[PDB]
Amino acid sequence: FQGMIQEIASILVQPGREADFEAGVAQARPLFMRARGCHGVALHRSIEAPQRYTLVVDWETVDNHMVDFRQSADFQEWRKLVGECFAEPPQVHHEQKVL
Amino acid sequence: QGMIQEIASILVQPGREADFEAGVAQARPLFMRARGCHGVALHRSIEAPQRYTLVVDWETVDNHMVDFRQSADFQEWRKLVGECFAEPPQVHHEQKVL
Repeated sequence: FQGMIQEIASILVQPGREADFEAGVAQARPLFMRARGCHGVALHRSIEAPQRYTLVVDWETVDNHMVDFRQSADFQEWRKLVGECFAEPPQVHHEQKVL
Repeated sequence: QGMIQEIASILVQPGREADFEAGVAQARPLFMRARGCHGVALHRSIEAPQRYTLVVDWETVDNHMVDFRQSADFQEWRKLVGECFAEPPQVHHEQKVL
């Protein structure tokens, strides 16, 4: 359907880097808000696996994320802010709300 | 201490997607009446159209994993959507940080 999509990024943080990561996302959040077609950024943490987090980003289109955001210098700044926290590259997919 | 989300990753069998979506809409009362439950949303993957994420809001994890799981309505839920599944759903719980 025609409307918003959500990028879902499943992140695994290196043991002990969780506070650093949260701090980094908090600081990096404005990079996303000012990205073309971005209407929101939220960070969730797993209860069962506390090193695992989910970034949920609201995009108008998937290309606003995968083309526009990914080719911008703000992506390079996001990776400078939180990249060292990652245990491996996040698993990223996109969703649409059905109900 | 506050609201938690159940996150259920579901893989639907080929062609059963509209049936599953139907059964989720039909199951909305079962959730609404479950103890500690404050909402249900359904998301579908763009890359993998047989994959859905069910996001359910609970006061506590036990509301879901003890109270809801051990109730007749869990069984009613499974009767409504269970034959659409390709394998057993992967379930975890999250809390909002930012």
